[PDB]
Amino acid sequence: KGPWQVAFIGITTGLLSLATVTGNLLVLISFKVNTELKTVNNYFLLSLACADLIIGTFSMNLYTTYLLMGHWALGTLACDLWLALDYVASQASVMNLLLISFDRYFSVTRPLSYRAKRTPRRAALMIGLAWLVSFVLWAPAILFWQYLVGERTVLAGQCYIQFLSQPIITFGTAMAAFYLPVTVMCTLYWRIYRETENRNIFEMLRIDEGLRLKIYKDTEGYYTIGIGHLLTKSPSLNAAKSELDKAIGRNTNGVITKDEAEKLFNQDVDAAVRGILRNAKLKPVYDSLDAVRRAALINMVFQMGETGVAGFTNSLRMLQQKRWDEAAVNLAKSRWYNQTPNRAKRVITTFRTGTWDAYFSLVKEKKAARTLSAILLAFILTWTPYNIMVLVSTFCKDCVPETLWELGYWLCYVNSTINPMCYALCNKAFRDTFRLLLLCRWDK
Amino acid sequence: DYKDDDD
Ligand SMILES: CC(C)CCC[C@@H](C)[C@H]1CC[C@H]2[C@@H]3CC=C4C[C@@H](OC(=O)CCC(=O)O)CC[C@]4(C)[C@H]3CC[C@]12C
Ligand SMILES: C[N+]1(C)[C@@H]2C[C@@H](OC(=O)C(O)(c3cccs3)c3cccs3)C[C@H]1[C@@H]1O[C@@H]12
Repeated sequence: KGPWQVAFIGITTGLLSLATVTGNLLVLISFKVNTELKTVNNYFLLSLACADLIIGTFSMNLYTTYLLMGHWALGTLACDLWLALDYVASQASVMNLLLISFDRYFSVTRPLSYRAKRTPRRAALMIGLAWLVSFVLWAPAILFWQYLVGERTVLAGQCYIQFLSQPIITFGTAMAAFYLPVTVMCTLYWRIYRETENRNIFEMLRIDEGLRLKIYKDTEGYYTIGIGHLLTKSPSLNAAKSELDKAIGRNTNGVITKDEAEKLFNQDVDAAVRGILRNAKLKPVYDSLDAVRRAALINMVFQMGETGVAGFTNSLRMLQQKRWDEAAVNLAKSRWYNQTPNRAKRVITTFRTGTWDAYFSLVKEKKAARTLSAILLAFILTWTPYNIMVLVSTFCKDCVPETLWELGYWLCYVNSTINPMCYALCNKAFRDTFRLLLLCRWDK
Repeated sequence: DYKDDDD
């Protein structure tokens, strides 16, 4: 390695090092000192920032130094500790990506039952166990394989992992550790892309119809449970409970769980849409509408039934003609509007605007999606060349050159610099605490 | 889980 080369690489990866340390350390201190940031969401980013911090302060610098000098000078035990720390931290980063992806998936697909158990305790337990499984997966074999085999194979002055002898070995580990997590993450991500609409429908109908896990008597008097699930119009409090037990599958005794309310809601809403597509009057307009207004009409069918909604003849035609304001005014003439005005006005605003403004704002959530997509894409592109190089090195011996190995190994470190720069700068509270910390002027 | 956060 030439002197100019050494100076350039050392300076640049130095800068990248202190940028990683500064960023992730700022996440840690901001979380510690600002209670507004002490959210379960930020538990995960704190753990990620611990991994990226470890990588930023030890890994990039020891690896860049050993690569520039050409030999390892800190000894065998320091070598083993460095590789153990690097692989444990990196596998931890992957594991936290998986944990975030699953957390988001369950938050969208089980918006009621999962959100009820997203407690700081459970978050801390699963973060800690992600780190535990990373450590168990990498540290024992990196440090003690030499004593178990009986001799240390790695040359004096050099530093690498002994048990990754064969390229097929390291490619199997690359599948378990990288490829399968990446595929699971992507399949999730897409699944959330295809489920946000159903969650918005669920939350809309929970706002309008309410949620009770104990049976109550509705407007007309009949017995209902869950999110507006009517059991039976009979007057017998146990004629209701028998149909409840038949609907869930256990002796309900009148009380259900929130995931049973989610199951009951899914059966109800699927029945609503399936019926809509069976009804000759509602199918044309439902087909003509976008997703949000489709949700408004699903709302009306949930409240009044298909015959009752089909009774809105002229307003439904105005909906088919995209005459939103005239349809709003016309639906305001209805007894429906005069009997449940607060819900009817929300539904009407949904028809008029085609947005969720009458029910909820999704700005912060959409930006959180942008942040997560940025993080995972940075991960994929900075980590993919190395694992592709493993994949190739299994089929062919020594195709990929040593320079390429060095660069692809070094590139996996960069997403540790990128991760805090995603949520931190464009997310408020983080930005403001970063500012007041870098100013040394934080007094609560 | 953001969704409910204020702007
Ligand atoms: C292999 C070795 C060298 C690395 C293992 C380090 C772990 C022991 C660390 C890394 C990330 C840490 C976690 C990152 C974030 C949190 C959230 C944190 O929640 C709060 O602080 C909010 C409540 C409060 O402020 O009191 C509690 C600790 C915990 C679980 C940490 C516990 C310790 C963990 C698992
Ligand atoms: C630059 N690294 C520090 C080292 C090489 C790269 O590693 C990879 O991407 C691999 O798929 C593997 C390399 C060799 C076998 S499996 C992972 C290892 C641990 C989790 S995923 C990325 C990170 C990780 O700490 C290793």
